[PDB]
Amino acid sequence: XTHCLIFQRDAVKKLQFIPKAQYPEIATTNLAVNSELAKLTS
Amino acid sequence: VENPVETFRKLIENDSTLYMLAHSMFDEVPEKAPYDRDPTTLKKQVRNYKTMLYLFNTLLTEVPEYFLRDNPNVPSGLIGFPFNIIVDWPMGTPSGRQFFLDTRVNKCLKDILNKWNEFLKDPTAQGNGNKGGNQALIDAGWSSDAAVEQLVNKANESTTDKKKTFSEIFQHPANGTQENFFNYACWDNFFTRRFKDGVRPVADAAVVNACESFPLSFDTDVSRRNTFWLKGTPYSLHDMLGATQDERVASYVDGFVGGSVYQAFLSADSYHCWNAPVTGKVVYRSLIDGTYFAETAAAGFGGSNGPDPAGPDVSQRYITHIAARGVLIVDTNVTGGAKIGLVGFVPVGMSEVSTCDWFDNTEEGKTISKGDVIGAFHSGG
Ligand SMILES: *NCCCCNC(=N)N
Repeated sequence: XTHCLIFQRDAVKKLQFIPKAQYPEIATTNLAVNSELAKLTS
Repeated sequence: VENPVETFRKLIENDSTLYMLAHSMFDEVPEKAPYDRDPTTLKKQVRNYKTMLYLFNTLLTEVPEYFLRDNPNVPSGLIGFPFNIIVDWPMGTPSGRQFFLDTRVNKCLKDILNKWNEFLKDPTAQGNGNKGGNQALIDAGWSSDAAVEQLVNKANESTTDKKKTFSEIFQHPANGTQENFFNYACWDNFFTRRFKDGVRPVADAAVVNACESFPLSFDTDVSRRNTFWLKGTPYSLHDMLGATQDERVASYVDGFVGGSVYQAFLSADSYHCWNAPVTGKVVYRSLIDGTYFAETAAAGFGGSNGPDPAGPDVSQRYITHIAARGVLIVDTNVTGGAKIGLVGFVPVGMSEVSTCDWFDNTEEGKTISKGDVIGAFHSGG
């Protein structure tokens, strides 16, 4: 296996995580490594 | 150079309290079905520590068995985990929990599982010919249609660009076919296999997924230190990042107060390497010794979500604070970086997949690029 990614408070304000990651109960499969996890919004 | 299983035997027998726990953690497993059998249901449950040591010694020269070939319908959560299968129910007892929290026990377990890792990366399978490591995988069922399809299907489930065959997905040695199990020379090379070029393209986004993994938790506004033992397991940065034992990481703990923690699970049939989630300069890297088979009370017998048939699956947030793990902290406020401050990556072992292997490109002072392979889990301690 398991792992964590950790982000700073001011960075999280600037980022948009994909729903499958921010709301894990909705996920039904693996996320692909190297695929998008969060994008900058500002 | 003593047999690490023999060192473990002596630890148990030469300490009165561990001797007591090593009996009680088995006595506390109910005799009644389903617990007369291990969680796979394929074998009788082990009921004493001497049979346990005997089996552990035997496993030092075995690769995990793909038992789903001849038994496709039994519980499959412990595929790849022969040690985990033996101690799963003991893990769930009060005495078992105390036993697997003991630091001397976990040093002995580390040495046992690292000795196992030596065999799993040995292409001779401890002296059985130059193709021994490969043949052991075929003998263990890993080239069966069932295993290969499970690996192919698991890799395809995360992408729309699906491939028909294993060789279109994962790198393996030359002239690899299913019949020769892709000419993988040992378990370790199959376990840490890489994706073929372009099968996992690096997205444009500022953060990409570090692991081929199943989302588990996303917590916001986390604390410096928290009561990670209470129901729900609030994350405790101070404990998770090892500020307990390394004052050097304390400033990063403080810098993550109020930040967010995202956690995801890597299945046995998933890609097990680590890729860089961001571009930046490594400012801190550590390895942290800890537990292997420690799970929550809630995951044990009589627990509100126990006994876990595949501990520590339902204790994943808990073990981030005590299991064998590693820490990587990347500074993205650098040229070519996304300018989102410090990003932490905490791979956390589970059971006998607890070897945290940082690649040399992650040394402190170096710059990693988003999507680079930076390490891997291995079977081992
Ligand atoms: N993260 C590696 C897979 C761990 C599977 N669960 C378990 N061994 N209980």
